[PDB]
Amino acid sequence: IAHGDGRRPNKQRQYIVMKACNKHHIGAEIELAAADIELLFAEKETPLD
Amino acid sequence: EALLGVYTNVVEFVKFLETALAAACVNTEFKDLRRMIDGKIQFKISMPT
Repeated sequence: IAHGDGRRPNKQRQYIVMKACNKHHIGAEIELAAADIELLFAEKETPLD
Repeated sequence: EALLGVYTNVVEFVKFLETALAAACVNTEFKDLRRMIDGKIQFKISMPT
């Protein structure tokens, strides 16, 4: 906005802004017993099995 | 010269229950004997006088 005092005039301006992503990683560890993975595949024998 | 015969055996299959030895035993098929710890037969002999 111009005005009538002795101040210098104002040229038009421009602003240029740069933004970027941030990478984030997540990890969880599960252990499964070897007998538990095995007997999911072993065959049915009896009602107690 | 030529062959005359090629002869083999057939194995005489004798199971436990066909023999008369099972008169001296009592046969029960038991699915999971791998799981048993102990057996137990419990007598209570009341003696008269």
